[PDB]
Amino acid sequence: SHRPPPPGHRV
Amino acid sequence: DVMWEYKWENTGDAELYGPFTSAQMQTWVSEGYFPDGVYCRKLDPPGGQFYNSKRIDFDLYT
Repeated sequence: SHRPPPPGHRV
Repeated sequence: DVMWEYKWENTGDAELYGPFTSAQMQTWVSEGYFPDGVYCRKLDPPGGQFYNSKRIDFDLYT
């Protein structure tokens, strides 16, 4: 069901 | 299955991601991760007339 954070992002 | 790439920006240098299955893409794209949409495009072939995820219909593939 759940899923990990997608690439790219920005923090 | 059918994977779909995704690019945050619309440049030729921007980050190139989205090598996941349409299923995984639909989740992120539907989950709300992309409130503005991303440069979605089928991995194969590599390099084409990209299209905003908000302009694609994954429902007509899965």
